[PDB]
Formats: sequence, C-alpha cells, structure tokens
Amino acid sequence: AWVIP
Amino acid sequence: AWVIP
Amino acid sequence: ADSCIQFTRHASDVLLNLNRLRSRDILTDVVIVVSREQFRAHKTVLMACSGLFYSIFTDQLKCNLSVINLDPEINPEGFCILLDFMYTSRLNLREGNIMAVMATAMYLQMEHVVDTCRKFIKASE
Amino acid sequence: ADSCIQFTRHASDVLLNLNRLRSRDILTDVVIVVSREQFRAHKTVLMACSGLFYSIFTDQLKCNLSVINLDPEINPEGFCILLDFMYTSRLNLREGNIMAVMATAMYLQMEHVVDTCRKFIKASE
Ligand SMILES: Cn1c(=O)n(CCC(C)(C)O)c2cc(Nc3nc(N4CC(C)(C)OC(C)(C)C4)ncc3Cl)ccc21
Ligand SMILES: Cn1c(=O)n(CCC(C)(C)O)c2cc(Nc3nc(N4CC(C)(C)OC(C)(C)C4)ncc3Cl)ccc21
Repeated sequence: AWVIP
Repeated sequence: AWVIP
Repeated sequence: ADSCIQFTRHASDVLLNLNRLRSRDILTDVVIVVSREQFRAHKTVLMACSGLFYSIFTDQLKCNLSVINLDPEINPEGFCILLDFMYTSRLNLREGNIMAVMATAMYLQMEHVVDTCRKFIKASE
Repeated sequence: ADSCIQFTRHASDVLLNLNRLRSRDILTDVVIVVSREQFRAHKTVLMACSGLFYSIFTDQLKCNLSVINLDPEINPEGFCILLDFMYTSRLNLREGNIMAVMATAMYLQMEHVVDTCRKFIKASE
C-alpha cells in the first residue's frame, strides 16, 4: 503493498 | 507522590 | 551543501503549526502536572526549549512516561506563561508574575528567559 | 495578552533543536518509506510542513502507524531534500534536482516550495 496515492 | 526535584 | 536557499519565515510557520496542534491536542504525548493543574504538550517542543525536559526525555526510562509531575513549589501560572512562550516566542511578563516566571524558568533551565527576567528586575530597583 | 515581549531567534532555535533530535533519532515516531530508502522523522514536524502529512496524521487511523509508504513514483533524493528543508529552512535546489524536488513538493503539498521551484524553472526558459 500500500501507498499514499 | 514523586516529582522532578 | 553550500548551494542552498532559505525561507525566512519557515521556522516561525512551523512553530505556529505546532502550537495549533497543541491547542487542538493533536499528537500531544505528555501531561505536565503542576500542583493540581494539568498541561498537555509535545515532548519534542519541551526538550527543544528547556534544559530540564531535555534531561528528563534523554533518559531512556522517563521518556516513556505519559505523566510528569513537577516540584510542588512551581507556580502553575508561571509554567503556563513559559509553556505559551515555548510554542509562540512571546513571553507574557508582568510586574505581578515576573518573580514566579523567573523561579519557573530557573527550574526549567530556560537560560534566555532567566537572563531577561534578571535585566527586567534590575531595572525596577 | 497584549503586553508581551518576543524572542526573535526562538522559532529558529527550536527548529535547530528538533533537527538535532532527528539526527540523534530521539523521539522520532515514523519511518517514511520512499522506494527502498527509509527516513525517520517526527509526525508533528511532518504535519507542520506538509499538506499531505497534515491530512494523513489528522486521520484517526493512519496516525497510529509507525510506517508510511509513499507513491512509488516519488524520488528518494527529492524527499531527502524536502525533509532537510522541513527541519532547517534551507532548500538544496540544483539544476539536476529541481524537477524531482518540484514533483515531490506538489505531492507533499508544500505550497511555498512549489511556488519557488516554478519561479526558478520559468527563469531558465
Ligand atoms: C539550557 N537550555 C536552555 O535554556 N534551552 C532552551 C534553549 C533555547 C535557545 C531554545 O531557548 C535548552 C534547550 C536544549 N535543547 C537541546 N539541546 C541540545 N543541545 C544543547 C546541549 C547543550 C544539550 O548540547 C548538545 C547535546 C550538544 C546539543 N540538543 C538537543 C536539544 Cl532538544 C538543551 C538545553 C537548553
Ligand atoms: C498546504 N500546506 C503547506 O504547504 N504546508 C506547509 C506550510 C508552511 C507555511 C509551514 O510551509 C502546510 C502545513 C499545514 N499545517 C497545519 N495547518 C494547519 N492549518 C492550516 C489549514 C489550512 C489546514 O487550516 C487549519 C486547520 C485552520 C490550520 N493547522 C495545523 C497544521 Cl500542523 C497544513 C497545510 C499545509
């Protein structure tokens, strides 16, 4: 996997 | 409890 | 690096935003107990402004505490004034609070506030 | 209160001491992951300087996380430059890093850095 888009 | 003396 | 540019108001803007976090009680990680009165704050800011909190929070043990109780002889109003100074750069010095503010600043090991209180007391004598 | 005095260098002194805490890794409460590279920081400072971290850490959930992974298109050098700016007020802007620094500042929602990068790019065209 997760990221801050 | 106690203190900072 | 040598080749840098600097934003003049950045440090003040950061402090303002940390003070806003304090007022909204966001990410505060300690309660300072002064007599019966309670003060929520950020350990980082306390460390950055006070010789006493730098020493307490560099200590492996005391740093994991969420509550810190100060000496019973510490005036709460005096601490509130100094805590407001830490986060804003403004010191509310009055004739009726200068003795309690200086005693509190000596205890908190806040050198510049101590020096300033000395010069202001010397002027009134 | 109206009757206050102000210490001109206080905000800068505080930022310097927060940066010293960062370098010694004292009270850092988050690791920012950029591609493979890791950056330890204080959530409060990140929030104070970035629109993106203000939004992440005001969120009840994401704020309790010790790890934050950023978009894979984010250049680590660009983030390192901006992280150094957050804690020092000095931005290491070079011809070879301005595109990556501007892209990173737009993502981090750091308005002043974006505006400055724009003016510096416009000058070279
Ligand atoms: C005596 N005293 C104060 O009056 N303040 C407030 C300082 C001011 C100018 C903001 O007003 C103090 C802040 C700090 N804070 C810290 N000091 C350091 N220092 C300074 C010392 C002397 C400890 O040495 C090393 C370790 C090399 C670097 N690092 C980190 C922190 Cl958060 C300390 C003492 C203070
Ligand atoms: C868009 N943007 C940025 O560029 N920075 C960096 C700002 C600078 C000048 C340091 O460089 C930002 C910092 C913050 N930080 C915070 N903002 C607020 N604000 C501002 C907003 C607009 C959110 O509104 C309220 C809630 C009334 C008060 N409070 C606390 C924090 Cl820690 C936010 C956005 C930024």
